Amino acid sequence: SRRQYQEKYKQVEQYMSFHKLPADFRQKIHDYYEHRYQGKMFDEDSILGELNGPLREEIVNFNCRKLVASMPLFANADPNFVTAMLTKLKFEVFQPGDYIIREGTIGKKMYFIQHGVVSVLTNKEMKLSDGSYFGEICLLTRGRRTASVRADTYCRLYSLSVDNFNEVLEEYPMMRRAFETVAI
Amino acid sequence: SRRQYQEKYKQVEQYMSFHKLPADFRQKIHDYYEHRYQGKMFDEDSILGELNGPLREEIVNFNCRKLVASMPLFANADPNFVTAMLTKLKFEVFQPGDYIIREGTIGKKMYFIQHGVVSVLTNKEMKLSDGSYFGEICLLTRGRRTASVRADTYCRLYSLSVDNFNEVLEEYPMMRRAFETVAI
Amino acid sequence: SRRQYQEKYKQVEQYMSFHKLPADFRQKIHDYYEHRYQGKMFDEDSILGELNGPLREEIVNFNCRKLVASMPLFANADPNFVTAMLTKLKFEVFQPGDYIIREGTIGKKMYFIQHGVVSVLTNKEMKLSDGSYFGEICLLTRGRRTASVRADTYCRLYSLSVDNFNEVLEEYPMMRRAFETVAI
Amino acid sequence: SRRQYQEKYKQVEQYMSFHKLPADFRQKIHDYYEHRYQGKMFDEDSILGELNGPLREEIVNFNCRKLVASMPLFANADPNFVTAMLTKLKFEVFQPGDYIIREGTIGKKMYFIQHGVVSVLTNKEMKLSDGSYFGEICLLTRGRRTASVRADTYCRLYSLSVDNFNEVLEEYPMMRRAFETVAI
Ligand SMILES: [Br-]
Ligand SMILES: [Br-]
Ligand SMILES: [Br-]
Ligand SMILES: [Br-]
Ligand SMILES: [Br-]
Ligand SMILES: [Br-]
Ligand SMILES: [Br-]
Ligand SMILES: [Br-]
Ligand SMILES: [Br-]
Ligand SMILES: [Br-]
Ligand SMILES: [Br-]
Ligand SMILES: [Br-]
Ligand SMILES: [Br-]
Ligand SMILES: [Br-]
Ligand SMILES: [Br-]
Ligand SMILES: [Br-]
Ligand SMILES: [Br-]
Ligand SMILES: [Br-]
Ligand SMILES: [Br-]
Ligand SMILES: [Br-]
Repeated sequence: SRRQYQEKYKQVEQYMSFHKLPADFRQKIHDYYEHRYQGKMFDEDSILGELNGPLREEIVNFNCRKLVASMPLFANADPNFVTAMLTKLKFEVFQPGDYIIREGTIGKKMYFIQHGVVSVLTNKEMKLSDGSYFGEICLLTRGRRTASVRADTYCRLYSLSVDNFNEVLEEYPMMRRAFETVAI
Repeated sequence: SRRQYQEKYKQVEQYMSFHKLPADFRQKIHDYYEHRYQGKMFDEDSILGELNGPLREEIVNFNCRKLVASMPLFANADPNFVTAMLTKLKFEVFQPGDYIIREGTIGKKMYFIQHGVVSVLTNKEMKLSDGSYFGEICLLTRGRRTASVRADTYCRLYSLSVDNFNEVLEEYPMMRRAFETVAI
Repeated sequence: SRRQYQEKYKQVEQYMSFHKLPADFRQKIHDYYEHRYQGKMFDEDSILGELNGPLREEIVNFNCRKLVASMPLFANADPNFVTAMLTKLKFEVFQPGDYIIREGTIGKKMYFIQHGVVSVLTNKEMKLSDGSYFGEICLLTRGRRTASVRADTYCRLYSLSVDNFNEVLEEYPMMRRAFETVAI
Repeated sequence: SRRQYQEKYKQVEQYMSFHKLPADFRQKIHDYYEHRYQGKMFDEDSILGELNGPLREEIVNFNCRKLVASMPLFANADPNFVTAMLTKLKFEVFQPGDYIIREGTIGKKMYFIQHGVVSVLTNKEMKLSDGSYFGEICLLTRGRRTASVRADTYCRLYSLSVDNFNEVLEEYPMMRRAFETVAI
């Protein structure tokens, strides 16, 4: 459990040292691991692959209980739509200053905010926090990123690929409007 | 052998504890592992990948000897059709109350019952047990699940994906009628 | 090295015991491992992935030196055609009585004989040994297996998938005739 | 760290011995490992998979700082184009005499020179060193390799697949001209 973490990070330390990365850079990497993994590390994909559909769906719904509550997207949504969304989400942690999205680039994923603050820059800046999502526009229109999104504070986010976005909207077509009104 | 199981489950215990899952939930997970793996755990895909075609086909035919005997589907079927089916099946264990299939959703797999009882709900309920299969309709018509299937008792089932379903019917086209009459 | 083998086979022994396979069956599996791996076991794909193109190509050409010499297919062929073929081949070992190919089934691979004897049955039987290949017909015509091929003796064979077969013929189009005359 | 290397190479030694490779060949393999891995070995793909987008992009930009400086390709290029290119590059080491590219074959990748000298042979020979790239022609025209490229000295190169080449040019279409003028 905690042994896996310390061993994995030692390898990371050796990697950074082998490539002679700068001190401050190694400190940034260190902080990332602590914030992201919290001293413990699991082969989740492996543990979840041992379970069945129902169990996996129960675990995701529980782990994301807080996130689902903050999101109006699931305001009064179909519980199965919620599950279809959650099971396809990928947990990611961002650091202050990080460029989550860069304007003019091809977008292949959107983000759901669990906890943290991001600045949307296209024009003047704008703030988005817990509950809200961003990066859905290019997913609907297939165009380029309509803005850059720099991380303001430590951000605990859940991303969704364009493929998974579309696969979920293939099963719940009318839930597409929710994303459209936010972007329209 | 048994060491792999206990080690894998300890990681599972740590995972559940790390995510502060409720007690009763951890008990449900515990029961699943015992029913599904039975105290022993093997990297089957790995062991089978070391063998050859014939050996793998012999093992599947033997391991599923009981299942093949209960199924009328293989009533008087071509032994090679049986093998083509077995090699593509995925063993799964379900718990009482579990939703194996949910009505109105996109279906991507069907199920063959080795041992257990399921309730088919669309209308009044219906029971299906050893030997029978379910979830084939959307696989033939490509529509939505025509009913929900909640697990009544511990169910030891073998699933078949739509792709594998079609791949097998590409090699044994006339065996498609068997599935159709059950659903017609 | 040899430790990896003994450990891997112990897991295999536990697997067979867990599934209560018959004695004679466990003996057949045992003989397979000894003939196929010869007491030593390597993560080849892993070792080869650490090397570069040239090294990997040198190793395959050396390991298959004997096989290339027995094959008229490479009679006076382009050395690069030989390499293109070798790098895509998969080493397989078959036991006496084994059905390598079954008539009327969809074929997805052909075989090159390094050492051993096979019986081609469609009509009366026919024998093929070192140097010769079989199962190319359905690969050229895309039809069904034109015959069954039961292993007569321990067979050390190298298989080639239909995809790899075609990919190699895309780069060496005229080498297709060699396969055609054998099947014509 | 260094333990992983020595253990991995011992397996390599056993592999070479198991296949009775010649002495000089085993010496060539030995030299490759030392030049390529430098006594240390990391599961990079694994370490990088634990990080996030930004961190991974920072690491690649730093590790390839020297390579980016030697390349005119990035003369005054968009920093994001540089990143898009770097993240898709695969580090490879070649030995003196090695055939990196063979004339008349289907090309599926191009190469960027970090350090070393190659001979381009189609006609008389030609030398290319640090900063320059080669093998882009067939990537633009989809034809066959217009020349062979034998490694003159130890070459530390970064390859780019045709798919990744095109994916990067889909996001930075006008950067295609840079490759064209070099090949025109
Ligand atoms: Br946005
Ligand atoms: Br966007
Ligand atoms: Br913060
Ligand atoms: Br955080
Ligand atoms: Br809907
Ligand atoms: Br049904
Ligand atoms: Br259905
Ligand atoms: Br029960
Ligand atoms: Br059970
Ligand atoms: Br049929
Ligand atoms: Br034949
Ligand atoms: Br054939
Ligand atoms: Br024999
Ligand atoms: Br043998
Ligand atoms: Br040719
Ligand atoms: Br060139
Ligand atoms: Br070229
Ligand atoms: Br040199
Ligand atoms: Br070097
Ligand atoms: Br551009």
